[PDB]
Amino acid sequence: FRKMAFPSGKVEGCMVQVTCGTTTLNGLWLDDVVYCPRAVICTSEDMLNPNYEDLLIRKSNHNFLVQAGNVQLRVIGHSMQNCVLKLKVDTANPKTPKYKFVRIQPGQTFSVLACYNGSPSGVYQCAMRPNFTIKGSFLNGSCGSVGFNIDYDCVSFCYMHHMELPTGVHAGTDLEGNFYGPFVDRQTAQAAGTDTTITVNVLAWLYAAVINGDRWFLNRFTTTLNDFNLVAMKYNYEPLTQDHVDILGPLSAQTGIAVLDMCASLKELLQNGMNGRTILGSALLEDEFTPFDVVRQCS
Amino acid sequence: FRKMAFPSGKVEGCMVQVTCGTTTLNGLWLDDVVYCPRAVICTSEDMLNPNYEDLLIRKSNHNFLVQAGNVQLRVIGHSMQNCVLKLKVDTANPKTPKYKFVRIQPGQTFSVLACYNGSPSGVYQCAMRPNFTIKGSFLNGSCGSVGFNIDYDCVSFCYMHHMELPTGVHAGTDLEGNFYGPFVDRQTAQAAGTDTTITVNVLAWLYAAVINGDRWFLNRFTTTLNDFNLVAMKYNYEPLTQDHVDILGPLSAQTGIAVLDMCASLKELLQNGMNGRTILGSALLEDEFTPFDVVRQCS
Repeated sequence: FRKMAFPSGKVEGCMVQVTCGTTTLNGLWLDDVVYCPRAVICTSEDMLNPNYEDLLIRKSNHNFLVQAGNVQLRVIGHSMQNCVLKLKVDTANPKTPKYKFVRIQPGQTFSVLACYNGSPSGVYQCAMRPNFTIKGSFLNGSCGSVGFNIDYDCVSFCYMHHMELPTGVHAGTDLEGNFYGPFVDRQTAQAAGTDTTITVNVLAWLYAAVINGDRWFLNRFTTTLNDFNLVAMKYNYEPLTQDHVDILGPLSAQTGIAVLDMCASLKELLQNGMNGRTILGSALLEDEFTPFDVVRQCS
Repeated sequence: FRKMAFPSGKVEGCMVQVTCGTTTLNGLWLDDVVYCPRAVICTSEDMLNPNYEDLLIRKSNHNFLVQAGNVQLRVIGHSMQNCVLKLKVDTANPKTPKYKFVRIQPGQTFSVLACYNGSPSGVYQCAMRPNFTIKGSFLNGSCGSVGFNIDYDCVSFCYMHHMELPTGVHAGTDLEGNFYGPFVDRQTAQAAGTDTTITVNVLAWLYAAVINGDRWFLNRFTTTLNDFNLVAMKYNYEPLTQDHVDILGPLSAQTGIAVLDMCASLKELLQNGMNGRTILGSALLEDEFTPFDVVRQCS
């Protein structure tokens, strides 16, 4: 039961360094476009109350230094899309993989290739919390690192790191520059909402327990989806959506245990204790394995 | 504070598929040699009691099918070094990185690139247990996957996966073909020695907890090295050497907490337990981060 990241090679060849003035961060080089956080055009003084439209007007193509390692790529156009800058460069990246941009839902997991100054440093797996933050490990110069999933031959880019919040959590955007959650890219007072437990992922973990023969928690009861959702909220668990019920389908089929029967088992675990017993060796429930993460064990 | 794996791109470009008869597994292609576990020449019947010298003399070059994606490599020659087969091929790998073969010690960590049929599937960080096994995620066909660290420009290969033990833990060799631990590449029931907890790594992880604002376990007391070691061995923890104390120095310096002071906190956790409290979100004492791993992620 390890947290497995996707192999990073396809993303490593797309990482570059973007500098404006003295501010350097990471960018993503796909075909002849470099994507990076628009905060790169800010001085430390600008960040307090930036006017990005104004700041960008006073920038030319020749104010941007884009580097692949030590090699400069000339910028031949620039535009702003929401909170990301798009820099058109003179060279199409020969390492561009098949890719697509995806906006994920809270609870989904992805790998993050943590980079400093365009140089890949490490890969880890994380989940998007329901309060749209990530409990992760990339402060200090990691702005612009991206999160991704690999869907056969295709890299789905889903996250671009922008900043750290006061409580140590990280916030960012999708690759269209739209923030996940109610945050803005300025050094102002910002707080995330209260974190909740990702119910669909706890269910995926209970199915994984059953698949491996750990099944003491199954009970003889069932529940309705509405009954379960109203009880879940009293324990700071996320309510289930119809999409969550659908993505648990393969695990329900594999084990023969209906989704709502498993909800009834979890509900009893929430009201009573776990009676000192473990599940998959753990006294705590895990909520950062998705249904798809779990099926990466049967295959 | 997550488990961070090394970027896998330099190793992904070296993975190939190797087939002999009906047996297919993963190989590592560096320069003009493919390294893979010698068990690839065995049938199901051979693995009961393989005489590897005899089996190899009975094979010819064309009995070996090597595939790098869709390109088939021609085998020129073949030789055995301990438990690894070295297949010479007529083409060098142009994506060969700067590399070294190293034998690691228990307690040290590395990244594993899990592959199936020569295709990279996931990357994760693990530790070599004191009993020379690794607790990992290896399904059928994962044989021949490698473990590695990266030192700037250099990939240090330290592990090649060979077999799963009846308890689910994994066993393998270095890249010279010598097993880690008292295991043999034969299909017979094999147990490992008793495992122990890697004390210096637990201490590193407690420093990480402190760095990250998790301090409930600290106390004002101190202990001596020998008095700590007496308690450690009682609880199946590795004893602490003076070398271990030196390696923890940078963490001691950054937190203002002397090593023997932290040892006194660990001793209390060993004796009283954690009593339903968590550290860095975990209910168990984590021992698969080295002091270097913690320093790398906390500076």
